[PDB]
Amino acid sequence: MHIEARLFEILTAFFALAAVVYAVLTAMFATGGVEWAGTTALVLTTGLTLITGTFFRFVARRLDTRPEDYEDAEISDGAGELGFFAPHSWWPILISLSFSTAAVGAALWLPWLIAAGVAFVITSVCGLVFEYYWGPEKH
Amino acid sequence: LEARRPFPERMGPKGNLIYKLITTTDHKLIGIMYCVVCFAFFLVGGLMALFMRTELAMPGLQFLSNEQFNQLFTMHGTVMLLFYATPIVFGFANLVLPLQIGAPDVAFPRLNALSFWLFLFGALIAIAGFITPGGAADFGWTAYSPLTDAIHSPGAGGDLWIMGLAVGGLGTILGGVNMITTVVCMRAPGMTMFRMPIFTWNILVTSILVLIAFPILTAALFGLAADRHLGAHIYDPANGGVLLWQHLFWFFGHPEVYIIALPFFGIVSEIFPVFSRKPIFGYTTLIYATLAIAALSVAVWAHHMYATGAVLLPFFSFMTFLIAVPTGIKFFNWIGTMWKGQLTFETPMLFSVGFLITFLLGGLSGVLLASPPLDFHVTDSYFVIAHFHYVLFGTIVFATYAGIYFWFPKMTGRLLDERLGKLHFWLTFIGFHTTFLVQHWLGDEGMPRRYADYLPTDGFTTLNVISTVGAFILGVSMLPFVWNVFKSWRYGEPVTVDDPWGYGNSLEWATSCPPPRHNFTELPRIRSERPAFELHYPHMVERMRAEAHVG
Amino acid sequence: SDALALGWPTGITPEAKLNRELWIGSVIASFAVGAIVWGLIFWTSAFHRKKATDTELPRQFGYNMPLELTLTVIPFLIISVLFYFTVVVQERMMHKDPNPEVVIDVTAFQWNWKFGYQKIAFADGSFDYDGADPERKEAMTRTYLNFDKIETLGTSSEIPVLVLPAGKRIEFVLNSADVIHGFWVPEFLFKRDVLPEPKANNSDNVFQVSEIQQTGAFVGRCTEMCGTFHAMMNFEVRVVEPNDFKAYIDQRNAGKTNAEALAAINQPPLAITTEPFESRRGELV
Amino acid sequence: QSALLRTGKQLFETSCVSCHGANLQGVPDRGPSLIGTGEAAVYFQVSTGRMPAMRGEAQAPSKPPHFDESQIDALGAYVQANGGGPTVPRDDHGAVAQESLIGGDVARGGDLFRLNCASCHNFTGKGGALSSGKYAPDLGDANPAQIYTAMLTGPQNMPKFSDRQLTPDEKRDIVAYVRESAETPSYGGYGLGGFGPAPEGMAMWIIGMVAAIGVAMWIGSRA
Amino acid sequence: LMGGLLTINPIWNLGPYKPSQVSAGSQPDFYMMWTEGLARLWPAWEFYPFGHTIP
Amino acid sequence: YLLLTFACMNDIIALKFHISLNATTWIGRIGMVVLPAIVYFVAYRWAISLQRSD
Amino acid sequence: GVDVEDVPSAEWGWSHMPIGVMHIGGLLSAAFLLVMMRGNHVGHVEDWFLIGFAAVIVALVGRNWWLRRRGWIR
Ligand code: HEA
Ligand code: HEA
Ligand SMILES: CCCCCCCCCCCCCCCC(=O)O[C@H](COC(=O)CCCCCCC[C@@H](C)CCCCCCCCC)COP(=O)(O)O[C@H]1[C@H](O)[C@H](O)[C@@H](O)[C@@H](O)[C@@H]1O
Ligand SMILES: CC(C)=CCC/C(C)=C/CC/C(C)=C/CC/C(C)=C/CC/C(C)=C/CC/C(C)=C/CC/C(C)=C/CC1=C(C)C(=O)c2ccccc2C1=O
Ligand code: HEC
Ligand code: HEC
Ligand SMILES: [Ca+2]
Ligand SMILES: [Cu+2]
Ligand SMILES: [Cu+2]
Ligand SMILES: [Cu+2]
Ligand SMILES: [Cu+2]
Repeated sequence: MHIEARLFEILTAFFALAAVVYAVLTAMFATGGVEWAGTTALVLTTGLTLITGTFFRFVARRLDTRPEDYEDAEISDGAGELGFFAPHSWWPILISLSFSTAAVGAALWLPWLIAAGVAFVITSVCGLVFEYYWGPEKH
Repeated sequence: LEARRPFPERMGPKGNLIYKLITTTDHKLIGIMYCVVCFAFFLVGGLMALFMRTELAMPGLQFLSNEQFNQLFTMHGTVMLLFYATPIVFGFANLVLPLQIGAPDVAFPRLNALSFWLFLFGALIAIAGFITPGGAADFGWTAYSPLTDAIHSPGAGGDLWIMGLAVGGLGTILGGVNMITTVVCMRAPGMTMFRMPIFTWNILVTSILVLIAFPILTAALFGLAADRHLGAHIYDPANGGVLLWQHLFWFFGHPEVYIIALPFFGIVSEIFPVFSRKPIFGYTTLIYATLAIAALSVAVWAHHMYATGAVLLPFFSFMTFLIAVPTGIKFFNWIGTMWKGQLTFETPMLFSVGFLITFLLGGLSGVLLASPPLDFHVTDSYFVIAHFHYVLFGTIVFATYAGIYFWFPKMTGRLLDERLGKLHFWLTFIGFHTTFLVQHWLGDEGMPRRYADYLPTDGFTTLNVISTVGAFILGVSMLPFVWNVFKSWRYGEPVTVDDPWGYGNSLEWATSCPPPRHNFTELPRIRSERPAFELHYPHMVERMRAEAHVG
Repeated sequence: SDALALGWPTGITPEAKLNRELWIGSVIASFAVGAIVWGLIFWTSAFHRKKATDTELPRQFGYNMPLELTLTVIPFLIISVLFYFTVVVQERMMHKDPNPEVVIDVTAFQWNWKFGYQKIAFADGSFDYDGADPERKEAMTRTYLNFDKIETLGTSSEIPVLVLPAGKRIEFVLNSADVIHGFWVPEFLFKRDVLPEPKANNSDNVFQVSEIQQTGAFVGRCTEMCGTFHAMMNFEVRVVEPNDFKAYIDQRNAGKTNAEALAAINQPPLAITTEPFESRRGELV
Repeated sequence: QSALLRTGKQLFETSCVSCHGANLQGVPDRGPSLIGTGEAAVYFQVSTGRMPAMRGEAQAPSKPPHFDESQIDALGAYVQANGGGPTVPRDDHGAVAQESLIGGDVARGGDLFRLNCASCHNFTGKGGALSSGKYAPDLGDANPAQIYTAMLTGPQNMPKFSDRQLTPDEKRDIVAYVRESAETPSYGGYGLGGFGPAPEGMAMWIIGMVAAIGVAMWIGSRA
Repeated sequence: LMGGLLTINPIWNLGPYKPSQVSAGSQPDFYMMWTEGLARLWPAWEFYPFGHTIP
Repeated sequence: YLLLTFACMNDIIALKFHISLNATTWIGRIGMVVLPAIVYFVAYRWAISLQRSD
Repeated sequence: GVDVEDVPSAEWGWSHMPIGVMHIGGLLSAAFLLVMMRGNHVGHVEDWFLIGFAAVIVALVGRNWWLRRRGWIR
């Protein structure tokens, strides 16, 4: 994945230039000096793109070329088993409902409702993560 | 000879859909549900806008109070921007991105459904502020710092608004993660990154923009909730709290508008070649323009802040002009695409041209707004209202309708009616221009935005009447589209071929209408950006490789 | 000349004159660009359609590299011209010459205004008044708020009339009691945000007008959402000749209201460009 | 002190004139008249945070305060001079009485609270809903002075208990009862909000029966 | 565990029953609430046949 | 049953989840007719859909 | 009576409800909503809500009955 890491490297470079230029341009010429608000966001945007691109580059340096990344390749190159994809699940809607219960508790500041919503969130995330690993009931 | 049915099955039997709705992990069904729920929220927000315009028709306060009108513009802006536009972006992504790259599914199929349900329930939580006796939030969708305090606006509608926005933002971030991973590492064997369509590029970069923007909004909203429920002093004016909130919110908010702008650029870039019978002009140029727009969208926010007197004007002015340039590159590429084609103006093409005109005038108004001296006069007026309505309506309405008329045959197997499409388009176009072309003049004369009431000596009466007439024309224009969709889901003309538009591209026109589960019973050899076109017209391949370069 | 401004009122200050010139030029340029692009769109839509006599698909061209380079260069020079004019006008508009003739301490509190007349120092050595009132300021330790002797409070049943001289360099210092408000006088062709704590948030709460060419009545409105009565916060500026202004200030030095002194100086006592808003919530109340 | 009245007038003119008319004469369809309400009324309505209000709806809700102690006292003195009415009780040191308002009879305070106060709040001042969007708030966050000025100058849909209807000693006893109810622990375990059988049924259904059904599912088989 | 760690019916806070006084949160145990709920929602329909009342 | 049970508790619901008590009463009055029908429709369709899944 | 193409396990349990019962129940419920308009209340927003819900219920009942009349629902 050379092109993916290249995109994130380009974004990281531009964001680093933007952050440094903003810090220098507001350290002088701004009322309070360094704005301390846009500068932080731009620096950590550089951090975000840097993390993603650097990880992708570690992935791509030790990766042999995939069919997707190799022009003039055949469809038969991609034969075999792709990975695992969940056919169905009703756990996402319960996770969303639990998060909504917790959010309603925090909006109206009802601590009992926040606690119940977090308990429901933990239970539903347990259900989602455990869904395809529960073995047969042993009796 | 073969045996067929005199008419395909209109609807499934009892119990065909509800369990799928509850438990689906199919990106196609998730996209369908996104589109339906987003259009319903659009109807609600438009009803709010109709109430606003009806109040603003005459110089008195005929039926709304000040508080109700404030709640109306606040919740209407919120619903239109966050509960319709970004989710419809993800709905289009779910519909066609896995198809466009030759993939059977999204990367994390349960996370997709989680994102959809987080959307639905967060939107409902934020809207539920109307059920409260005090009413919903009434501090604008921007929610500036001291007015959103516990003292100013003490009701629970603001809190419900904040937390529903947080839940919807979590859903949006998860959707962006899913889309980027799917684009990165699930493409077809022939689909190199420089062979994916423009829509896939735009969705990828839009998801990156989501990942940058939405977490900052979540942090700011958590800070504001701590402020309101704990007396935190995070946004106290004695600190830099006012301008701190403005900085954080706009660092979110301008990336948000480009989040809701780029994918519809991609949609029209898909639609133009199909009805022009020629390739997309400047494919790599369009990719570079998208990348430049996304990069510049993160470091332009404080041009929404020229009036505070607390920001560096030259930096953001220059950055705003510089971000305006690549969008002009995009329009010239689209013109080149339409240039010297065989244009047949079927409904998606008609909405694409409506997009071109509308967003053109919106961009002109925007570069007018970029200049701080001019924004000094026109900020917080209806010139701003007309500007962003023109851009938001060119992008998220005209291009959304073009995408719906385009991919409805692919998602349903039935064709929407062309006569109803033309009627609805012309109604929408005339109504939009009628209701928004005079708010420029309104704002320039001195009518500020977010006013619930004016006076007959102000001079704001005739233009407000014209705008209310246009708003009711726009409300009326939704009847043909709803009727068309409702009738043509079941009794629409069947599609029994791939590519009901003939000259399609992007690999979703190389599979049935609708596509089967797992999206593909075969994949053609991908050698160019438009594999389906060279799959259906092989004799053109040589020509596409000989005539591609004008110079 | 009169229709290209798209509603822009003719300014009453030189800064507003220059801003209106820039706006009209910018509208000209934007309409030119829009004309070009709309012409391309309608040229491609009117002609270039499908016809009955074509059976071969068009030339499949998707790259015109020199045209792309040219059409990328041109917007950069256009925005460069706009940026140059923008910076020149903006520096012309935020100047703050250090010797204003009159200083007004604009205070915006929730749904009314307060004009103070902090300092008046005519250039010609013909009038001088130090309204700075530190006693009440320290008695109100909201220390960022500025108090003056000759105040002008607006009420829910009275629109404050800011009386200014004509041709004298005026200064406005903007402060807010609780929330953000908007100082807009549409005739000034300029507005600013009245922030609670301007110095803590690093804001320019002070802005200056070189002179006001016209003696007249001008409406002003709040242009930042501030709560329920955000549309109910109008004020008026009455620019009178300097002699009538000095007479008004003398009538204010003796204990008298704003309307009393305005009538004493042969002016209408109330606001004439804007009547007060009925405090009634509506019509079906 | 007259400077107290002057600073109170300045505070009122930049924070209360809108909705109240610069002379405590009510602004129509925006707010009531403030003549005769009293410094006790001003103290309650400002220290509780309710004033200034930001909009008109079914009820003015409690907020964080907008004025410090001395600013509240100056506003109260201004309204009292321009008005004429009840005043906040003060102790020997001349400050608003806080600990010298708590009585020694909590059974009398409890009976008085149940006859007069618990109708609209809970048995322990947990709050109760009213007709159309209005409600009786929680008494947990209220110092003795705030309770005193509440029951002495009826804020909003709260009946006014005059100094004859509830003599200051009975008011002290009611204040003592409210404070003890707010500060007392629960003996039987975590008090489920003190609202009675509704949270108890919720706890039964979500903690007791959920546990029972989970245990049955563990013990038993499926299908 | 519930009888230890959760308070149910703390009757010292409610006080003895006097017919002249009442609290805001007057509710029965959950299994009876529907009864009271059915009393809350039914819309005050009464009949007065021939000098009598059917409440 | 659940609607009647929560209608019994509409005062506490309106005090905590800020709603007009009259609004809660009218929601209950409309609901004790509308909600049973919606629930019947949804449950019938859901059961048939479970059969189709099997 | 019903077949197993619409309800797969129609042989295993009670799986058909006569259409007349649901039509009559919908009309009766709309009538009840209408009746609740006359009462001891002074507000009238609830009157609009009652009328709207009765209107949507009657519209659904009439649509279903009409479609079953023309054979669009068999
Ligand atoms: C997604 C972008 C988007 C869209 C599509 C719209 C849609 C419309 N908007 Fe809005 N608007 C904003 C973005 C958008 N708006 C934003 C960001 C704000 C700022 C909010 C704030 O200040 O905080 C705003 C606020 C705003 C203002 C500023 C008001 C003020 O400040 O005083 C105005 C002015 O007229 C307006 C009008 C309209 C009109 C007439 C439409 C029309 O295009 C809508 C047409 C659709 C309809 C009219 C629906 C028809 C209704 C029916 C058919 C009824 C049936 C419905 C049901 C049965 C449920 N809206
Ligand atoms: C779809 C979302 C969207 C998009 C794409 C844009 C695009 C642009 N916007 Fe804006 N904007 C909003 C959504 C959007 N905006 C919203 C929602 C608000 C109000 C928020 C609120 O307050 O609630 C807003 C308000 C807003 C402000 C804040 C000012 C104020 O609040 O008063 C500014 C300031 O610069 C601005 C300018 C621009 C510019 C220069 C572009 C450029 O990207 C446009 C570039 C396009 C063109 C210029 C036309 C095509 C170009 C050519 C044909 C080439 C030739 C052109 C030249 C040579 C110049 N708009
Ligand atoms: C099973 C776990 C329970 C613990 C068991 C262990 C118990 C052992 C000893 C008990 C210790 C508690 C001491 C007794 C003291 C005590 O009771 O602890 C309360 C503390 O606070 C709170 O309640 C917030 C607590 C947050 C966690 C609560 C957990 C709730 C669980 C049970 C949720 C179940 C419900 C499910 C919801 C369903 C979801 C939707 C389906 C009182 O706070 P207080 O400081 O007095 O202020 C009051 C103010 O409520 C008031 O607003 C005001 O301030 C004052 O008037 C006062 O009343
Ligand atoms: C009848 C009606 C209209 C109710 C509306 C109330 C309501 C849900 C307001 C929230 C706004 C809305 C409608 C949001 C809709 C969006 C969505 C999907 C939200 C999902 C999250 C939801 C529904 C949260 C509410 C859950 C709910 C209503 C629970 C019942 C509430 C009750 C009575 C709990 C009982 C209870 C009370 C009252 C305590 O005080 C207490 C104190 C200490 C410990 C425990 C408790 C306790 O259990
Ligand atoms: C418009 C939103 C107002 C603002 C600004 C101020 N007040 Fe007000 N007042 C207003 C309303 C709608 C009400 C009735 C609701 C209530 O909570 O009482 C009031 C009432 C008062 C009272 C109590 C009246 C009594 O009988 O004792 C007081 C003491 C009061 N208001 C004082 C007050 C002060 C000090 C303000 C500036 C901080 C202020 N009000 C502003 C409306 C509005
Ligand atoms: C009618 C119902 C009553 C009755 C009979 C009592 N209270 Fe009050 N109460 C009620 C309302 C509607 C309000 C809010 C007033 C407003 O918002 O302006 C209050 C307020 C209080 C407060 C202040 C709450 C706080 O500090 O946040 C207190 C302390 C208080 N009420 C106590 C109280 C006492 C002791 C009563 C018996 C004498 C009493 N209330 C009766 C509603 C009502
Ligand atoms: Ca009107
Ligand atoms: Cu911006
Ligand atoms: Cu602004
Ligand atoms: Cu204001
Ligand atoms: Cu304002």
